[PDB]
Amino acid sequence: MLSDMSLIATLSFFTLLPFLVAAGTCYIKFSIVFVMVRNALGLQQVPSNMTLNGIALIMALFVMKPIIEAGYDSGLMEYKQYLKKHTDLELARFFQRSEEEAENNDYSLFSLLPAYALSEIKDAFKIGFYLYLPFVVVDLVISSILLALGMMMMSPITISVPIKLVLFVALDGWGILSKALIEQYINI
Amino acid sequence: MLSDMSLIATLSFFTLLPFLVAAGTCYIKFSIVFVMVRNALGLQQVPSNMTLNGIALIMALFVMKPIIEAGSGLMEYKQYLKKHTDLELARFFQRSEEENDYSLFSLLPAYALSEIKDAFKIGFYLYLPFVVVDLVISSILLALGMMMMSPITISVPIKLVLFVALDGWGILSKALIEQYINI
Amino acid sequence: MLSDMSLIATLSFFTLLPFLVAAGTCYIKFSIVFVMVRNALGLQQVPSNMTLNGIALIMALFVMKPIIEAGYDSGLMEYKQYLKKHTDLELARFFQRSEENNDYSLFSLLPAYALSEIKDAFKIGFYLYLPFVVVDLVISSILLALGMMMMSPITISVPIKLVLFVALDGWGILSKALIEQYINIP
Amino acid sequence: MLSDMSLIATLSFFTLLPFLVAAGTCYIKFSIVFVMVRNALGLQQVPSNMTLNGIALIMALFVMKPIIEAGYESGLMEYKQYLKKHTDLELARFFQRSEEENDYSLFSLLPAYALSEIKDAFKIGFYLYLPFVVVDLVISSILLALGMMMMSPITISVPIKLVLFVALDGWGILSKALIEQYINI
Amino acid sequence: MLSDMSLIATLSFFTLLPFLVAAGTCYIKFSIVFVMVRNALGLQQVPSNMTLNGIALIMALFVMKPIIEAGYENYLNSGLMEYKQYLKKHTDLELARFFQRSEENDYSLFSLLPAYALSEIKDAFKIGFYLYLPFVVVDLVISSILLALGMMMMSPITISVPIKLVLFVALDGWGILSKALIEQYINI
Amino acid sequence: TVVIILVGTFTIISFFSLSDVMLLYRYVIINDFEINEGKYFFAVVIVFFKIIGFTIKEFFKSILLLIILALTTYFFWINDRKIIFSQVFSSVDGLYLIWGRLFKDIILFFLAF
Amino acid sequence: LTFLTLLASQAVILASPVMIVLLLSEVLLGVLSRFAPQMNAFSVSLTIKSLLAIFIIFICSSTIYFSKVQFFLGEHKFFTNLFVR
Amino acid sequence: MSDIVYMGNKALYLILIFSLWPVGIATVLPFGIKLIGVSISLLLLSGWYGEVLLSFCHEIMFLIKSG
Amino acid sequence: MSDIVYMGNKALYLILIFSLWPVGIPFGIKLIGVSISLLLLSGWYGEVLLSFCHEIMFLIKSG
Amino acid sequence: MSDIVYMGNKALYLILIFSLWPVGIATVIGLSIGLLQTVTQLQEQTLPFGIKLIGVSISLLLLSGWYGEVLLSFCHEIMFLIKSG
Amino acid sequence: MSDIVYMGNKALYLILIFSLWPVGIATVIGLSIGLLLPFGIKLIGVSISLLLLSGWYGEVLLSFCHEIMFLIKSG
Amino acid sequence: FPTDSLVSSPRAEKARL
Amino acid sequence: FPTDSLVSSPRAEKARL
Amino acid sequence: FPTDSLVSSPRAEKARL
Amino acid sequence: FPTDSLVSSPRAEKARL
Amino acid sequence: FPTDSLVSSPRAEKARL
Amino acid sequence: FPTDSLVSSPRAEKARL
Amino acid sequence: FPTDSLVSSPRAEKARL
Amino acid sequence: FPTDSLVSSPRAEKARL
Amino acid sequence: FPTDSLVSSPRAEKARL
Amino acid sequence: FPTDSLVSSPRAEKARL
Amino acid sequence: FPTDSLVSSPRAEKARL
Amino acid sequence: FPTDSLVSSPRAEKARL
Amino acid sequence: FPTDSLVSSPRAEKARL
Amino acid sequence: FPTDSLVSSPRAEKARL
Amino acid sequence: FPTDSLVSSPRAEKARL
Amino acid sequence: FPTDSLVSSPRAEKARL
Amino acid sequence: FPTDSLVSSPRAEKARL
Amino acid sequence: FPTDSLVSSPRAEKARL
Amino acid sequence: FPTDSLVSSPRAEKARL
Amino acid sequence: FPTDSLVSSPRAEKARL
Amino acid sequence: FPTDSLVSSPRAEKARL
Amino acid sequence: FPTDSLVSSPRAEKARL
Amino acid sequence: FPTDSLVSSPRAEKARL
Amino acid sequence: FPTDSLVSSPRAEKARL
Repeated sequence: MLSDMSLIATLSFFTLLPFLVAAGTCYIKFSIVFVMVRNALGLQQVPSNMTLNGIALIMALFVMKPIIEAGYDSGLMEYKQYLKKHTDLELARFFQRSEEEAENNDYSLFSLLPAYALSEIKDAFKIGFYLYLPFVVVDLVISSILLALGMMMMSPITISVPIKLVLFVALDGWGILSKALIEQYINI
Repeated sequence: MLSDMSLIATLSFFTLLPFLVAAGTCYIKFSIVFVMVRNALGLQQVPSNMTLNGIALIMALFVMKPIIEAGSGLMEYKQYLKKHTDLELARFFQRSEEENDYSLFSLLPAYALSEIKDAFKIGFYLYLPFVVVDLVISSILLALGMMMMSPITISVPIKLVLFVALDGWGILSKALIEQYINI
Repeated sequence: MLSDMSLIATLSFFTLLPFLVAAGTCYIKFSIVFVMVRNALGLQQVPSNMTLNGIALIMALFVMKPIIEAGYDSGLMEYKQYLKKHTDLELARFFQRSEENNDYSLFSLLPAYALSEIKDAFKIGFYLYLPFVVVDLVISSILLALGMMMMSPITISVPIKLVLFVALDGWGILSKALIEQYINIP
Repeated sequence: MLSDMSLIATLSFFTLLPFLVAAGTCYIKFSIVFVMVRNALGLQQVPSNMTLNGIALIMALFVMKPIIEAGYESGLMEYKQYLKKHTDLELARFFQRSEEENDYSLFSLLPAYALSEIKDAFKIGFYLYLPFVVVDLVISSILLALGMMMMSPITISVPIKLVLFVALDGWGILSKALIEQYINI
Repeated sequence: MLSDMSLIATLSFFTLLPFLVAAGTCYIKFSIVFVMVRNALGLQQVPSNMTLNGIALIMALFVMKPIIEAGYENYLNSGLMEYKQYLKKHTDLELARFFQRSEENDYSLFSLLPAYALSEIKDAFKIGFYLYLPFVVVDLVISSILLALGMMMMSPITISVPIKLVLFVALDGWGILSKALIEQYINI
Repeated sequence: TVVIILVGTFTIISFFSLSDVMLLYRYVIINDFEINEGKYFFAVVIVFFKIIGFTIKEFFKSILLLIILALTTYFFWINDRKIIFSQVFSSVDGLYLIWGRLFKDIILFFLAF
Repeated sequence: LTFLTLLASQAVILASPVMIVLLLSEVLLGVLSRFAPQMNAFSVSLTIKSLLAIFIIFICSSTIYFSKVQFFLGEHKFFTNLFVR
Repeated sequence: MSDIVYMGNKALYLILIFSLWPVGIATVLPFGIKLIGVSISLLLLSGWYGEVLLSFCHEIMFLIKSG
Repeated sequence: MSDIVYMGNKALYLILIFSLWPVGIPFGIKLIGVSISLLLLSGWYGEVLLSFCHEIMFLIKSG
Repeated sequence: MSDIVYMGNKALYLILIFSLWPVGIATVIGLSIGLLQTVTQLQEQTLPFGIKLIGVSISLLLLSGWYGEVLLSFCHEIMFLIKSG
Repeated sequence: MSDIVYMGNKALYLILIFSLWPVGIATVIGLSIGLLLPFGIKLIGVSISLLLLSGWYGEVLLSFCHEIMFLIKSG
Repeated sequence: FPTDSLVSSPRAEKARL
Repeated sequence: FPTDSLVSSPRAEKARL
Repeated sequence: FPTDSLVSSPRAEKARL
Repeated sequence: FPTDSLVSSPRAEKARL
Repeated sequence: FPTDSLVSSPRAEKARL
Repeated sequence: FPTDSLVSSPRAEKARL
Repeated sequence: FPTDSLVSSPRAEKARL
Repeated sequence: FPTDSLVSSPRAEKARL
Repeated sequence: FPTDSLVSSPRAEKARL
Repeated sequence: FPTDSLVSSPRAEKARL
Repeated sequence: FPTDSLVSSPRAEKARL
Repeated sequence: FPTDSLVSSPRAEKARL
Repeated sequence: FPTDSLVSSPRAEKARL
Repeated sequence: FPTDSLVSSPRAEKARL
Repeated sequence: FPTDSLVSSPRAEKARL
Repeated sequence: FPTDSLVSSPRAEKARL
Repeated sequence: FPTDSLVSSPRAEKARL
Repeated sequence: FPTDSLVSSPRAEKARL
Repeated sequence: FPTDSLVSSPRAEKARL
Repeated sequence: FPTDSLVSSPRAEKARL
Repeated sequence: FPTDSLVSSPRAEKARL
Repeated sequence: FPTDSLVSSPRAEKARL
Repeated sequence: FPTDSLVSSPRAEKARL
Repeated sequence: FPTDSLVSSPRAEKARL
C-alpha cells in the first residue's frame, strides 16, 4: 500500500484540501463572479448560493484536471507553472524577499500562492465591474424615466428587476459567462 | 449488506445528496420561481422560505419518482438530463474536458445553467401583469394629483386580488409540474 | 423504551418538526395574515416580527392540541382527516394522479394544503387592506383639497391608523375570529 | 525519541497552538484588516472568508519565520522581545501589578499585545474606510441633487468602489504595506 | 498519593472543569462585556470570538490566582471555603435569599452558584449598557444629520463604523476597560 | 388680509368621527365574516370613501408669517403641555378624543394670532 | 388572545406625546406650505420632526421608571389569570 | 424569442389602453368634480380592466405551461 | 486603464442618449407620449444594450 | 438618583446638544431658500439642497474638536463609573 | 492623534469639493431654466459634467488613496 | 331578504334560492 | 335586526331568517 | 341597547334578542 | 337574479344557468 | 352610563344590563 | 347572458359556445 | 368623579358604580 | 363572438377557427 | 387636584377617592 | 383576423400565414 | 410647588400630599 | 405582413424575408 | 431655582423641597 | 428593410448586407 | 451661571447651590 | 449603412470599413 | 472666557469657577 | 468616420490612425 | 487666539488660559 | 484628433503625442 | 497664517503659538 | 498641447513637464 | 501659495512655513 | 503651470515648488 510517512503526508494533504481550494484554484474567480452577478441582478437569495458554489466547483475541477492528470515532483512543477501563468510575478518576488530575508530563481511555493490569490481577487473585481455596467445603466435609465414622468415616490428597483432579467436572458447570460471564464483559463 | 465498497459509495452519495439535489435536479427551477413570485407580489418575507422550499422539494420528489423507481438508473438519469438540458453547452464542456454519450460531469453544469435561465425567463413572464398594474396605479395617482402618495402601499391589494382571481399558486404549480411531467 | 427502530423514527420526526410545522399545520395562515395586517397598518415594525411568529405558533399548537390528544396510531388518520377537511381536494387528486374517491396520500396532500392556505391568507389580506387604503386616500384627498400638495400623507396616516386600530382592538378580535374559524373556543 | 513529561508538554502546546496563534501573533491584524476591507466594500460574503483567513495565516507564517527558527535551533526570550517591542508596556506593567504586587512575564504580555494589536487594527480599518465612505456620500449627493428621492446609493456605489480598489491594486499593495511595517525592520 | 477514591474525585472534578469555569468564575462577565462591546461597535465578526474568549480566560486566571493557589496547596498536594467566600463577596443577597429553601449567612454553593451566575450576568449587562451610550450617541447624531441633509435611502450604518472606531481608539478602549474591570475585581 | 381661510379645518373637523366610524364599521364586518360577495364589499368601500370625502419686498411679509407661526407654536406648547403629559396616562379608547381636542384647540389658538 | 392588542395599546399609550407633537408639527408645516406655494416642505418636515422628536424624548425622561412597577403588577396578575385556576 | 417580444409589446399596449381612458376623461368645486369623474370612470371600467388583466394572466400561464 | 475609461464613457454616453429621446420628444399627454416612445424604441434599446453586453463579453474573453 | 437613568438622560442631553446646530442651520437654510423661491417664482429644489450640504459640511468641520472633547469626557466618566460599579 | 482629525477634515473637504461641481452645475441649469421638463435638461447637464470630470475625479481619488497607503505604511 | 341590499353574503344568496 | 346596514352580524341574519 | 347604535357588541345583540 | 354586472358570484351564475 | 359614547368596555354594558 | 362586455368568466364563454 | 368627562378609566367607572 | 373586441383570448381564437 | 387636564395619574384618583 | 391591428399573439400570425 | 404645574412628577405629587 | 407597422416579432421579419 | 422654567432636573426639585 | 427606420434588429442588417 | 433657560448643566446647579 | 447615426453596432462599423 | 458664547466646554466652566 | 463626433469605439480610432 | 472667535479648539482655550 | 475634443481617450492622447 | 482664518489646522495653531 | 483646459489628465501634466 | 482657500495640503502649508 | 485654476494634483504642487 503506502509507507508510514507517505500515508501521513497524503492524509494531511487531503485534510487541507478545502483550504487549498480556498487559497486559490480558479474557484475564487468563479465564485466571486457568480455572487456578484446575483447581487447585480437585484436578487438576494433566489439563485440558491449552494448551486452557484457547486457549478463553480465543477468548473474549477474541469480546469484543474490537467494538473491532476499530469501530477500522478511533476505535479508540483506543473502547479507552479500554472500559478506563474496566472499570477502577477512582482508580488511573488516581493513575498520571496519577505520570506528569505532581487534574485532570479524559478519560484517559491509558499511565496507564490498568496500572490496568485490576490491577483485572482483583483481580476475577479475587474470582471465584476465590467458586469455591473449594463445593469446600473438600466437602473439609471428607468429611474430617469420614472422621475421625468412626474412620480417622486416610486422606487425604480421595484420595476427594474424584470427588465434586467429579460436583458440577461436575451444575452443568454450564464452560459456565455461560463464560456468566457473557461476560455480565459484554458489554453488553445 | 454492503460490506466493502458499496457501503462507502452509498455513504458518500448520501453525504452529497442535498448538494446533488440542489444542483442536479428540478428543485432549483421551482425554488427560483416561487421566490420570484414572492418578490413580485411586493412581500418581504410573508411566505417564509421554509414553506416555499418544502413545496418545491415535494414537487421535485414527485418529478424524480421515475428516476428513483428505475434503480441501470444512471442511464435513465442521463436520458432525463439530455431531455431537459441544452446540448450545445454540454458539447462545449465535453470538448473542454477532453481536448455521443455525453459525460455526466459535463451534463450537470449545463443542466444547472439551463434551469437557471429558464427560471429567470418564466419569472420575467410572471412579473409582467404586476408591473402593468403597478404602473397603471401610479399613473392614475399622478393624474389625480397625489404626487407624493406612495403607489406601493396602494397597489399591493390590487396585486393580491389579481393573484387570487388567477388562483395563483395552484395553477402555477400545475403548470410547472405539467411542464416537467408526461415524459 | 424505544428499542431499535421506533427510536430512529421518533428522532427523525422530532428533527423534522420545524419544517413540518412550517409547511404543514395552521401556522402558515396565521403568520401570513398577521404580517399582512402589520403591512396594512403602514408600519413594518409596530409589533416585533418575533412576537407575531410566536403568537401564530402558539395558536397553531392550540389548534393541533385536539389532534395530538386524539392521537393517543389513529393520530395519522386524524391528521389526514383534518387536511382533507381544510383544503381543496381537486389539487390533491391532481397531485396523486401525477404520482402514478378511494383515499389520499400525505405527499399528494401537503402541497395542496399549503397552496390552499396561502390562497386563503392572501384573500384575507386583500379583504383587510382596503379600509387602510381608504384612510390613506382620504388623507391625501384632504391635503389636496386644502391646497397643500407637497406634503407627504405617509407620515400623517400612520398615527391615525395606529390609534384607530388600537382603540377598537383589532388584534384581539382578529385572533378570535381566526381561531373561531378553525376551532371552537372553550 | 523524547522524554515522557516533555512529550506531555509538547502535546499540550500543540493542542493550544491554534488559540495561541489566534491571540498571540500578527494573524489578528491581518484578519481584522481584511474583514474591515470586506465590510467597507459593501459585499456581504463574496470574498469567501476562508480565503482571507488562509491568506492571513500564510502572512503570519511569513512574519513568524525568524522567531520560529530561532526557537527551533530557547526562543522564549526572543518571543518575549517581539511582544515587548510590539505592545504598550503600561498595560503589561498593570497586569504585572495584578499579581502579588524588566521581566515582563509571558502571561502578562499576551493580553497587552492582543489589545494593542486590536487597537492598531481598528485604527488601520478607520484609515481604510475613508475613501469608500467618501464615494458613498458623493454618489448619494449626486443622486439626491439630480432629483431622485429613491434608488438607494448602495446599489450604485459597488461598481465605483470596486473599480477604485482595482485601480489602487488594493489587496496586494495593502498586504505589502502591512508586511513591510511588520517584518521589514 | 491518590489511592482509589481521591483519584476518582479529582478526575471527575477535572472533567467538570470546563463547565465549572464557564459558570462559576469571572469568565462570564468578561466574555459578555467583550461580546456586547464588539456588537455595539456595529461589527458582527471582525474580531474573532476565539481572541475575545482567550483574553477573557487569561483575565479570569489572573483574578482566580489566589484561590487556585490555595486549592492546589490544600487538595491536590480549605480551597472550597475560599471559593465560597469569593462567591459570597461577589453575589447578590436577594438571589441567594430566594435560592434558600423557605421560611424567611447563605451557604451551600449548590444553592449559591446559580445566584452568583445570575449576578454576574446582570452586572455584565449593566456594564455593556453603560458602554453602549457614546456609540448610540454617534449613531443618532449621524442619523439626524443625514435626515437633515435630505437623504434617507441610505442607513447610517455605512458612516457610523469609522466614527465609532475613532472614538474607541481615542478612548484607548480595551486597555482602560480591562484596567477598570481588574480594579473592580481586585481591591484588597 | 386674506390670512383667515382657516375655517376649512373647522368645517372638516367632522372627518374625525366620520373616518373613525366608517373605517371601523368596515373592519368589524369583515372580521365578523371573512366570507363576502367580493364585489359588494368593494362597492361599500367606494360608497363609504365618497361619503367620508363629502426688489425683495414680499420677503418681509413671508418672514412675518413665519414669525407668526413660530410665536403661536411656542405659545400653544407653553399653554398645552400638561394635557399631553397627562394623556401619557390616558386609556387607549379615549386617546382619540384628547387628540381631537388638542388639534381643535391649537387650530383655534392660531387665529392669525 | 389579547396579548397582541395589549401590546399595541400600551405602545400607543406610551408614545402618544411624541406621536401627537410630530403630527401637529407636520400639519403646521403643511399650512406653511399652503401659504408658501413653491417650496419643498418634505426636507424641512424631516429636519423639524427629528429635532422635535429627540427634544420631546429628552424632556419625557421622567415618566418611564414607574411603568416598570406597573408592568410588574399587571403581568403578574395577567399570567395568574391565564389558566383554569 | 418571439414570445418575449410579444409579451413585452402586449404589456406596453395594455398599459397604454388602461391609462388612456381615465387620462382622456380627466386631463382632456376646484377638485371635487375631477375626483368624482375619475372615480366613476375607473369604477365603470374596473370590470373591463380586471377581465383584460385576467385574460392576459391566463395567456401567460398557458404559455409557461407549454414552455 | 484604457478599456476601463472607454467602458465608463460608453456607459455614461448610453445613459445620456437613452435619457435624450423619450424626454426630448399635459401630464397625461406626456405619459402617453412616453409610452408610445417606449413601444416604438424598445427594439432599438434592447439591441443597443445587447451589443454593449457583447462588447463586454468580448473584453472578458480576451482577458 | 438611579445612576442608570441619570446616564440615559445625560446621553439624550448630549444628543440634543450635538444635533442642535447642524439641524438648525439646515432648517434655517431650507426655509430661507423656500421663501426666496416663493417670492421670485423659480420652482427649483436643487439650490436649497446644495446650500444645505455646504452649510452642514462647514458646521460639522468646524465643530469636530468640541464634539470629540465632549465625547471623550463622557467616555471617561463612563469608565470611572465602571471602576466602581 | 491630530492626524486622525486631519484625515477627517480632509475627507469632509473632499466630499464637499467632489459634490460641488455636479450639484452646482445642476443648480445653475435649474435656476437658469426657472428664471423664464427641467429634469431632462438637468440630467443631460450632470451626465456631461460627469463625463468631462471623470478622469479628474479618478486621479484625485487615487492620489488620496495613495496618501492613505503612505500614512498606513508605518503608522 | 332584499336584492338591492347594501351588503350580502353566501348565507343571503343560499337562503334566497 | 335591520340587515340593510353595514353592521349585520351572522346572528342578525339567522334571527331574520 | 338601542338598535341605532355604533358598535354591534355581540353581547348587545344577544341582549336585544 | 338581476343583471347585477358588478361581479357575478359563482352561485349566481350557476343559478342563472 | 350614557349610551352616547364609544366602545364602552364590557363592564359598562353589563352594568347597564 | 348579455353576450357583451359586462363580465366574461370562463363559464360565460363556455355557455355561449 | 364627573360623568361628562372624556376619560373613563376603569378605576373611575368602578368608583362611579 | 366579438371578432373585433380589441382583446385577446386563446379560447376565442380557437372558436373562431 | 384640579379636574382640568382630564387625564390623571392613579395617585390623583386614589387621593380623590 | 385583422392585419392593421397592433401586436398580436404568434397564433394569430401563424394562422394568417 | 405650584398648583397648575408645568408637568407632573411623582415627587411633586408626594410633596403635594 | 406589412412594412409600415410598429415593432414586430422576428417571426414577421422571417416571413417577410 | 425659578419655578416657571424647563425640565428642572430632580436635584433642583429636591433642593426646592 | 428600409434604412430610415431605427428598428434595425440584426436580422434586418444581415438581410440588407 | 445666570440662567440656562434651556438646559440643566449639573455643574451650574452645584455651583449655584 | 448611412453614417452619422448616434450609435453604431460593430457589424455596421465593420461593413462600413 | 466670555460668559455668552456658542460652546461652553467643561474646561471653560472650571476656569470660570 | 467623423472626426468631431463624440466617444468612439477603439475600432474607429485605430481605423482613423 | 481671538476671544470673539466662533468656536475655539481645546488648544486655543488652553493657550488663552 | 483635434485638441478641441470634448473627451480624449488615452489612445487619442498617446497618438497626439 | 492669518488670525481671522475660518478653519486652522493644528500645525497652523502650533506655528501661530 | 494646451495649458489652459477644464481637464488636466496626469499624462498631460507629465508631458508639459 | 495664496491663502484664499480651505484646508490645504501639508506640503503647501509646510512650504509656506 | 497656472495658479489661479481649480484644485490640482500633488504633481502640480511639487513641480511649482
